[PDB]
Parts: sequence; C-alpha cells; structure tokens
Amino acid sequence: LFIQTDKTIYTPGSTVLYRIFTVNHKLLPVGRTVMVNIENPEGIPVKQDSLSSQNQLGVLPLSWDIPELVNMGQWKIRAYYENSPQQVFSTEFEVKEYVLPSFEVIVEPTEKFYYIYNEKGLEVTITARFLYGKKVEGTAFVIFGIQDGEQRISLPESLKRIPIEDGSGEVVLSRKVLLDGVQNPRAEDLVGKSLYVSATVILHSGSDMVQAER
Amino acid sequence: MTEDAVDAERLKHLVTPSGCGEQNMIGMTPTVIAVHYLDETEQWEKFGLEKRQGALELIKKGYTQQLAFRQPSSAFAAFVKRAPSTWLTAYVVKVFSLAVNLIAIDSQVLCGAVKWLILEKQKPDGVFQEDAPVIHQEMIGGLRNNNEKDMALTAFVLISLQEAKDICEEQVNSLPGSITKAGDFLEANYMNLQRSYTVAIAGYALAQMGRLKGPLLNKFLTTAKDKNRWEDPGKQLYNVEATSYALLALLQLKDFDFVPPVVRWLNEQRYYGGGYGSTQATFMVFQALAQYQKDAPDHQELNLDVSLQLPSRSSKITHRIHWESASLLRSEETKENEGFTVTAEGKGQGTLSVVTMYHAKAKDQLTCNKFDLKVTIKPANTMILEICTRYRGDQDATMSILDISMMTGFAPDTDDLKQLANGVDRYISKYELDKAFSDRNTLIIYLDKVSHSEDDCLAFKVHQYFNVELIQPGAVKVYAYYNLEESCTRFYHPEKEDGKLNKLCRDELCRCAEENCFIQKSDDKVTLEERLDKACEPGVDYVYKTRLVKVQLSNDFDEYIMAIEQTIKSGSDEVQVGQQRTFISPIKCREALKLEEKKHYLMWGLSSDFWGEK
Repeated sequence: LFIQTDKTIYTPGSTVLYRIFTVNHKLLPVGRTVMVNIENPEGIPVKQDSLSSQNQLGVLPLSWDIPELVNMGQWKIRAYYENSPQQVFSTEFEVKEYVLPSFEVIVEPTEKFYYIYNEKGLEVTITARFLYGKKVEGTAFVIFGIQDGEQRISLPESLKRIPIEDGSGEVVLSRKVLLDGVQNPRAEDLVGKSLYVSATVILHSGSDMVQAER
Repeated sequence: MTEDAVDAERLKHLVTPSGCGEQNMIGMTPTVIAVHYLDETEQWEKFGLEKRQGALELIKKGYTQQLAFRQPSSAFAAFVKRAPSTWLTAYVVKVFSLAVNLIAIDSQVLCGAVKWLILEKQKPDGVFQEDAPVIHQEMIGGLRNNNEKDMALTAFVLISLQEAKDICEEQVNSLPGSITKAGDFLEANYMNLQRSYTVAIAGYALAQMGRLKGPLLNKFLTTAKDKNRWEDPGKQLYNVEATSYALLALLQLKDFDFVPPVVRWLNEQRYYGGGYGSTQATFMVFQALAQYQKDAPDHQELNLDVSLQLPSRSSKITHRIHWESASLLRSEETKENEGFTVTAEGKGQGTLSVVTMYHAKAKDQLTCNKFDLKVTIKPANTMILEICTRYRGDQDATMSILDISMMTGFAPDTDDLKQLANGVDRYISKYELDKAFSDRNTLIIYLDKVSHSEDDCLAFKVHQYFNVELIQPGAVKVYAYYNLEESCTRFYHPEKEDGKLNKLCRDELCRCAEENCFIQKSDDKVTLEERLDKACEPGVDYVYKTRLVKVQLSNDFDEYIMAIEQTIKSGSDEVQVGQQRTFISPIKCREALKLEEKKHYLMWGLSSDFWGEK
C-alpha cells in the first residue's frame, strides 16, 4: 500500500486529501479491502474507515478535514490490508502554523565531508533564489555545530553574517574555531561526529525570513 | 499465570511398529501420544519438520495392521485365535479416539466394538469383567496389582467408553445406561478405595459423567500430599499416572486453584518417558500435557460492553471491548461540556480517560517578552528618532535585528546613517545604504550585541518631503535571529503617544472612530436655511430633539444623559420618547466642546452612529 498525500504540511482547519494505492507482490492492481487509521502526534487513532478496491483500479481517493483544536507535530496515517493486519504501511504529514515562504535557500558545501587535517576549514556556499526563478539580495546568518548521537551542540564563535549579492555567499569555519568550540583538544578523537549548517536568510526588504538546514 | 510446556528437545527417543497386537500397541502409543503432544504445543518448528511425515507413515502402518488384526466381532486381542481381551479392546478404542484427528479411523468399527463389549462383556451390576488378562501385563500400570483392581478396570473402561460416547452416540443408545450404572457402582463403594491411583481413576470416571459433588471433593483435596500429587508406596510410575488422572479431573472440573502446583510438580519431576513398564504412565502424562494446551488456564475474560449517557440524549452510544480489541482505542468527540453517565458491564477490566481542550484567558502574558524596546520621536523638517533596547535575560544577547519601518513620506537623513554604519556593533547593508534618498521608507539595522544590563541605544534624524496629512504610524521590531515567534513591536507617531489609533472600546467590543468630533462652526453662516436644506442629504438618517440632563465621565470616553423629546425624522429605532439616553463620545471631544445640561440641542447622523447592543 503506497500512500500518497498531496502536500507535506497542513495547517489546522485545512482538509487532507490522500490516496491509497493497492498493488500485489508483482506490482499489479488488486481488489482487496483496506483499513486506515489516522493517528495523533501521541498515537491515538482519530478516524477509522474501511474501503474496497474492487472496480476502482487500485486507487482509493479519500479525505479528512483537520479539526481546529489539534495537537501539532508529526501525524501518521497507517493503512493495512484486512486479511493481514500485522503488516502496516504508513506515511507522515506535519501539522504546523505556517505561511508559505517566498524563496528557497540551498546550502551545499564544496565537498560533502570535512578533512580533519585540512588547515583551511569547512567551505560552505549559501545560495538563495526566488521561487519563480530570480536572484535574491539579502543578508544571511549561518552557524555550525557538532552533531554526535542525538545531542546537538552549537559553536558560539561561529555565527557569521555574510551578505549575499547576486544570490550567493560563502563563509568558512576555521579549524581553530572547530577545535576550540569542542572541549576535546584531540582533533583525531573528533572523527565520526557530524557537522551541521543552519542558515537563516533575510531580504533587504526585511519582509520575509526563511531557514534552511543541511 | 501459566506454566511453560516441555521443549521436547530430549523427546527424540519416542519406535517403529512391529510384533503382534500387544507389541504394535507398545510401538504406537508413545509415538502417537508424542505427535499429539507436539501438535497441541505447536513446537514442530524446532523438533524437526521432516520427522512428522515418517511418524504419520509408521502410525498409519500400525493402524492398518491392527485393522487387519480386528476380530469379526469388532474385537481386539493379542491373537485372533486367542479370546478377546476387554482391556485390549478398551485401549484400542482409546487409541482410535485419539487418532481420528490425525488418521482416518472407521467409526463403524468403534460402534461394533462398543456393541460387542456392551452385549456380553459386562455384568448387570455395572462391573466390567476381564475375560482374558494380557500375556504381558508388566506395562499395564496399576492394574497389575490385584487390590481394588476391579474398580480400576471399571473406571478405565468407563472413561474409554465415555470419551468415545459422542463418536457412537447415534449407533448405540444403551451406552448412557451402562455409563450411569458404572458410575453408580463406582460411587457406591468409593469409601473402600485406598490406593491413590484407584481413587484418582474412580474420581475421573465419576467426574466425566457429572456426579462429583459433596464430600467427594473435600476427600480428594484432603488426599493430596504436599498439595501437588497423589502418591502411593511402590513404583513412582503409579504416582505419576495418578497425578495425571487427577489433573485431568481438575481440568474437567475447571478448578484453577490446584492446576499450577500439579503442573509445577510434573515439570520439576522431569519425566521424559521411555523405560520398561511405563507405557500407561507416559501415555497419560503426555495426553495430560497436550490437553493442558489449547485450554491453557489464563485470564482472558475481556467482554466489556460500555454505554454512554450523552447529555444531549440524542441516542445511546455503546461499544464493546473484547480480547481481540484489548488494544482498540475508540475516541469520542463532544462539542458540549456536561455531565454524562458511563455504564460498564461484562467481565474484565477497562480504563476511562477524559480530556478537555480550550482557550484560557492570558494570565498577564505580554507579547514583548525577554526584550525591552522604548521607541521615541521628538522634534529637533527634522525629527530625532532614538530607539532604546535591552535584553531581559540573565546573559548577554546574541546577534539581533533592529528593524525600522518609516511612516508615510518620511526618510532617514543620509548623513547620520554613514557614521551609524561606520560605528561599532551596528552594521547596515551596503545595498540599503547606497540607494537611500526619497526611495527608502524601510531601513534594517543589524546589532552585534544587545546589552542585558544597560541601555545602549542609537539616534538618527528623519526628514519630511511629501507633506501629506493623516500620517500612517511607523513601526520598530526587534528579534534575535534564531527565532521569529519571540519578538517585540513598538509604533512611533509624532503626535499620538504610541500611535495606537483612536479605539473606543467597551468591555471587549472594540471599534475605531477616526474622524473629527464636530464641525468647528463660528456661526459665520447665520442662514440656517442652507443647513436645513443640506441636512436632507442621503448621508443623514435621523434627527432628534435632545436635552442634556446629567454629565458623566469615564476612562477614555464621556457619557451624557440625554432626554429625548421627539423623533423628528425616523431613526431606525424605537421612538421611546421621554426616557433617559446615553451618548458615548471620545475623551478628546471634551476639549472641542462641552455640552451643557438643561439645554436643547439639535443633532443629525447616520446608521453607524448607533453603536452598541440593544
């Protein structure tokens, strides 16, 4: 069961439109009965339904209107065939307070890694283009941190404002900052841990702000 | 609340059929009971999937051999020439009744054997008589001993008949009468029984038909040694089989207060079967273990049916919770908060939780948290604007964005912005700096740090060039870069203290009245005819005769006690006439003119002038 939701983020008071494809092991349409349960962020079902794929060619369009007073965070939609209730397929859609942004921010480092003995430091390029294909002028804040396991620690001496002209700016994290931010002076013992770049961009109009994290 | 069964790892030693009828029984009984136990416990995944087919083949071969060995009178014996043995026939009946599930057995053979036994093998008193003892009686269990042997044989044959009673219930109608006679005979002389094996078998025979009541249960319970088993002096195999029949009797009676100790004693006994003269005990113990499974004593008793008495009383909402729905969470949504009655019925236990969600009034929670903005403007067209910030936290602030959004037709003085950008810890984007001029009504200032102990703040001049009245109040907004939901906002207006616009609000129904109080008429046009003619415009709705009675003040407005005399021209309201009326006016309107009590006034207005609720 391959569940497809039109959007990937919904606001409360907005309807959810999703489909439930029904295919067999050989990837062909099949006529079977499905069950669907839509879970809260905590994991308590809110809606239950039963449908048949017979004479529907393996597509079951459905709907749900999100209640106004609901919890935030990830929601889940779990669907499973009626004959085999112990195998369950799922997708996640997020309910959040948002207004659509105006431009996408892309941060791609020059190399998809950081050599530990490199004396030049991490080389990250921040680029910002409007949604419909025009370049952005603004100021971008960035920050770096060390992500080990599940705990994220940021580098206080690393946040920088690098103004972007013609929609591209470049900042470098000098290895001295990386070594001094962490409490282990042994550079070799730092291996394995992953950096993470959090870039915040604001236009010179100051009307819109967007965050992008790599 | 259950005991794990044997893993059957060491039960591999459980023999091809061979020999005569007795030897074939010796061969089949352990293998048949072992495969039945494995089927019941569903442990074939580890014992070896392949061996079951060989077991079935060998047991089928033995069954076919014994079908060939069946006497024409449906009798089973060691030899066809030898006289049939009642015990052998009963054992064959039991084996067939056990193996009908695994292999095909002719029910006609069983019915014929039952009829043959009933016809001449029993006394009218209900005593089962053995006409030919088996040649090899060393493996018949407790029946070898002659003390109370007749009662033991009676109980064994009665159990064999009753377990096959349903199979030949239609063919044989005299079986229930013989069963009742045997039970009466067994219960007549129960007190004479002394051996634990004989007592157990007699009690099982009595319980399988339904006369185990009264002091018999007390005697059986008091007969227990250490409350785990019924033992007798001699071979321990007799004790094992006696405990087996005891636990079958308990399971038939469904007495859960004694099964766990018995099964624990059996488990710690570690009887793997085999040996010499242990066929009956092994068969009984493995049949006991198999019957324990698929009827495991546990606490599955969840059949709750819960109904809700909704306050709306539209209908009755009920739902049922079963074992298959023990993890089924049903959510009920109600839009009304009122007491409702819940009824819980059925065996089992359930959980109820109710949660309500709503909006709570703010407990003096302010929008500008953890910042302190104090935006001021003052005349020096020049205006010196100075924005003073602070951080309410315990530490020095991170990088913050001091945003500015100018009014209508006001621009920053480009001379000051140069040294502001040049200064320390205040950076203004080059793009915003180079354009400037009349084109910019929006300036953004980045702060390196915001002091959390003192107030370091800036001040630069803004000019005017468009000269338009009715200026829009500006804005100032600060926020640390790491988030946007936590910020602050202040509005600066040259004349209004905070530029919040005039908003006459009562209780919580706010509305704005951005207009003049009245016309500043100096009575220059004494010709009231023109005013009367102009008053007939569509923008005029009601004209009233009013006389002020009392004058009162309030927080941000002043109220006057009107005395209506007559409604000159409609009003889209009740005329009333002669009752006190209240007029709500802005507090600024007192300066423009103050109404005098006990004076006649003329006023005309439109529909929106009547504000409030009737």
